[PDB]
Amino acid sequence: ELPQIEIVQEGDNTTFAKPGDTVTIHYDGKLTNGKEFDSSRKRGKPFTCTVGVGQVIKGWDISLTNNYGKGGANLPKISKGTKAILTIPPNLAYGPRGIPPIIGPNETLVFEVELLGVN
Amino acid sequence: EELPQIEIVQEGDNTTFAKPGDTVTIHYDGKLTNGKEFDSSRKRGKPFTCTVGVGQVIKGWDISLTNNYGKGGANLPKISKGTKAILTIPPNLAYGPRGIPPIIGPNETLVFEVELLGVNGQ
Repeated sequence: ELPQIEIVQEGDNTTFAKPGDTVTIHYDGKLTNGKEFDSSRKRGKPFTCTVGVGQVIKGWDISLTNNYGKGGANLPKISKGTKAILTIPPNLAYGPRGIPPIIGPNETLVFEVELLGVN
Repeated sequence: EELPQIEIVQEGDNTTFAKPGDTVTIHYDGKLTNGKEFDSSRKRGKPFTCTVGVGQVIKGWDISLTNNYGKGGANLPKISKGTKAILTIPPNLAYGPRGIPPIIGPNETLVFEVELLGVNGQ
C-alpha cells in the first residue's frame, strides 16, 4: 500500500511536486542488508524524472507526490530541499519477480533521497 | 511522450474532471483495430470503477481520464462526467511489444468506447 518515509532534513515546506511535475534528486539505493545497487552521485549527475506517472517505481511516485496529492497517514510531505529515507516494500518496487541480477526477488529497498528542485 | 488519440463522441458536463488518485466509474467496450471485441463492462454486467492516474489501469486510460495527469497535451481533449469518447491507445500505452497472449496479442493498438458515468462516486 504505502512506503515508509523518514525525514533526515526539512526543506522549504512550500514547494511540492505534483503528478506530472519534473523533479531533480540525489539518491542512494541500498538493499536492507546495506548493499548498494544504484546511486546518483557515483553516476556523477543528479537525476531528473517525471513523478506520479509510472516513470519510476511506485514507491518513488507515492513519496515524491505525497500519494498523488491524496496523502496518507504517516506519509510526511517532501518538499524542495528535504532529505529523506524511503523504505519501499517489494510491491512498490520491483515485486515478487525482482530484476535479477541487479535486484533479487521480493526485496525491500532503502533510498536516501534529496529533492533539489521541482520543475 | 506518446499520447492516446481521443475523440469526443458526446460532450459531458464540462465541469467534472478526474485528477490523479480520484476514483471513476465508466462503461467501456474494448476492440482491436479489426473490430473484434476483447473486453467489455457490459459482459461484466456492471460498470467499472477504479482509481485513475496511479498505474492501476493501462497508461492510455490514466492519460485519457486525467488529461495527462493534469498537464494536458497537444490535441488531447478533456473528458468530463457524462462524456462519450473513443480512445485509440497505441501499444506502448496498453500492453506492450509482448502483449498478454492469448487475451491480447503483441504490439496491439486498442480502441475503446468509453462513457464516464461518475467521478469519486458522483
